Amino acid sequence: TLKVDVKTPAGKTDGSVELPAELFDVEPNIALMHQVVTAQLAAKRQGTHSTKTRGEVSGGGKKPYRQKGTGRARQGSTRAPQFTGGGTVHGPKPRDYSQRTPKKMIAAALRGALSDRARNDRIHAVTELVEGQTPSTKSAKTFLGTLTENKKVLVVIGRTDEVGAKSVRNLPGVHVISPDQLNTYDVLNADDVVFSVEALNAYISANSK
Amino acid sequence: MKVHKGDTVLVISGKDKGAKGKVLVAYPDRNKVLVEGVNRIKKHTAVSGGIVTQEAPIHVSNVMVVDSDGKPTRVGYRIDDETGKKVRIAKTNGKDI
RNA sequence: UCCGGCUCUACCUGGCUGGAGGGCAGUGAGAAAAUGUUGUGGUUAGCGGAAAUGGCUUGGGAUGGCCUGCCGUAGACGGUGAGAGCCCGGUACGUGAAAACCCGACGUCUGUCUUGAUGGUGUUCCCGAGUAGCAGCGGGCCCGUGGAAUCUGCUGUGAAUCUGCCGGGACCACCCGGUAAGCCUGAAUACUUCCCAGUGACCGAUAGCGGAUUAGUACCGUGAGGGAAUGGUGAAAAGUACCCCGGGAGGGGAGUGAAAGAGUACCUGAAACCGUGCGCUUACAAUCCGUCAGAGCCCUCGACGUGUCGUGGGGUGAUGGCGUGCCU
RNA sequence: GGCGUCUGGGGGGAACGCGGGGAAGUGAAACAUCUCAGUACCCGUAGGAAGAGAAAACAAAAUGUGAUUCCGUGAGUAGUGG
Repeated sequence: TLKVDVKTPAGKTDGSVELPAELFDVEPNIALMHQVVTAQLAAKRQGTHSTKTRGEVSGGGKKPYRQKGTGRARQGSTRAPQFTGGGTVHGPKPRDYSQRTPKKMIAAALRGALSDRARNDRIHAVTELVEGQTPSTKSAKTFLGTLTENKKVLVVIGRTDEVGAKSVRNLPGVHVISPDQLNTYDVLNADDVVFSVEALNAYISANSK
Repeated sequence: MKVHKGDTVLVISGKDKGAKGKVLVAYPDRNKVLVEGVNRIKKHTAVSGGIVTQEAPIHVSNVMVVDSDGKPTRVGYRIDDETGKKVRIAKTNGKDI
C-alpha cells in the first residue's frame, strides 16, 4: 500500500490518495513487458512497401529470341530477375505486422510497470496544472519544474480537461495521454508520471470491480 | 514579401554583416534581392571587356527591414478597415513602415 | 361538418357529382414541375499569427560549441552560404465569399382524406393461366442419374379458387408453415480514371511507375505490336578579362574563388585497363607459375662508433627440394 | 409506304455490378469422366453504386423465428466423388 499526496499549482497540498495494493505491488516480468511493447510497435508500423515481381512488370511476355542456333543463353522474358529492369523475386509486399497479445498479459504488463515506478517514487498526482480556462504553457512548465527535474515525463489528463493538454503539449519532453488509452510503451519511456486525480479514480474504479 | 524596392535594410549574414543598404531590385519568385554596396564581385566582361565590380543578390532571409527608428526590426500587418489597406508595420513601435 | 346540384325525374329515405373551413403528406419507393426567403451551414481564392541584428571563439560563410534571455492553444515540416522554437516560408489558433454549386430549412406550388367508421349475421361470387403440375433431353444447387426433393431452360401435353393449392430431401395419410405465376423499395456492402491534405522501421538514378533527364519519345516492325539510354559544378557564374605557343582544338602564366587535387568533358572519383620514372632480377634454359630453405644487392628502425651486428621488419629474390587449375 | 413537324438515341471511359456465352495449358506422376474455372476472354446493358428484397420462407411439435444483403462461426464438418 502506497500513499500519494495531491499537489496544487499555487503551492499547497489538498489531500492524499491510498493507492491499491494489488495493482501496484505486482512484480514485473521483463519478458512479458518486452513482448507487449514489441507488439505495440509492430502494430504501429505500417506495411507500405510493395514491389513488382516478374508478373506485374511491363512487357516481357514474348520469348525475345530463339532457343537454339543463336550462340547465347536461353531466355524466356526480358523482365526476369537476372536482367536489369527485371522483376523482384522475393520482395517486400504489403502486409500486416500486428500480433494478438492477450488482455491478461497486457494488463499484467501495465500493472507491473506502474509498480516499477511506484516503488521508486516516480508516480506523482495533481488536481490540475492551470488556473481557470486560459492555457499558458509557462504555468505548466514552472509547475513541472516545482514537481520534477528529469528530462522526460508522462501526463495523464482526461478528455474534458483540455486546457492541461493544450498547455503541456508543446513541451520538448512531455507526451500526453488519456487514461482510456493507457498503455505501456508510453509509461516505460518516461521517468516520472503525473496522474490527475479524476484519472486515478476512473482507472481504479474501472479496473477493480 | 516584407521587402520592396526603395526600402532600406540591414544585412545579417555574410562578410558584409552589419551593413545598411538600399534595395534596388527584388526577385520574388526566388526570394533574392540586389542590395547596394554588398556582395561585390569582379565580373569579367569581354568585348573591350574588363574586370568590373558589381552587385549580387542576397537571399531575403539575410536582411532585416530597418525600423523607422533606425534599428533592425521585424514587420507586420494591421488593417485600416476604412481604406482597406494592409500596411507593413514594425513590431517595436507599430508605426507605418 | 354546411350547403350547391344530382338518385331519369316533383316527394321520405339510401347513393353520387361540386365548393368550403380543416387535417395528412410532398418533390418520398409510395404524382409531379418551377417558385422566393434561406444557415457563419459546407466546397470553389486566401489572410493575420507569438518570441534573440544577444555575447566570446572557430571559420569563406555560425544555422555549430560554450554562456547569457525570451515565446509557447505555435519545439510539425522545409529553406536560408555548415544541425535555426526566436531569420524566412508556415504551423497551434482564429479569420474570410460578390458569384456559382451541394445540404436541409422554410413559405409557394402540388395534391390527398374529408360523403365517416367500428363492429355484426346466413349463403352464391373473386383471390394474378397456356401458367403450376406430369413425361423427354439439359443446367446449377454439398449432390458426377442416383431412391434424388426444392430452383430452373426448349419442346409436347395441360388443372382447379379456400373441404383450393405449394412446400417440411423420393412417395403416401395426419399435422405444421405459407398463400406463387403483377410491380417498385432506401441503409449497412464493393471500387477509383481524376481531385485535395498527409503517413511511411518503402526505393533513392543498373533501384523506384516502362518513364527524376524531349519517354510510350528515339529506334525496330508493313502491321497489331514491342520499346530503350543519359540525374549532382559551386554558397552566387564571380563560366578564366589580359598575355604567350598554335590555323584552330587545347594548354601555360595572370586572375575570380575558402579550394580550379570545383573549369561549363565539371561533388567525391574504386577496380579492370594505359603508360612515365626509381631499386632488384632476367639471353645454357623445360616454369598450374607457386611454397619451404636461401646466397647476393637495395631501403628502413635501434644499440653502437670513423663503419657496425640485431630477439629485427620489409621489397627483389640466384639456386635446391616438394607440388597434376576452380566449380558442377 | 410517301411528305412535314416535335422529342429522344447514336460514341468514350480506370476499376467495381447484373443476365448470357465460355476455353486450354495445368493436377490426377498417363488420361477421356472430373479439376484448373463457369476463371481468362467475348457479348448486351447500367449505376453512383449495382443486383436481391417483402415470404406459395425456415423450423420442429420448442407455444419458436419473422424482408433482403454483406461480414464472424458452424466447417474444411454432415456429405459428394473414376
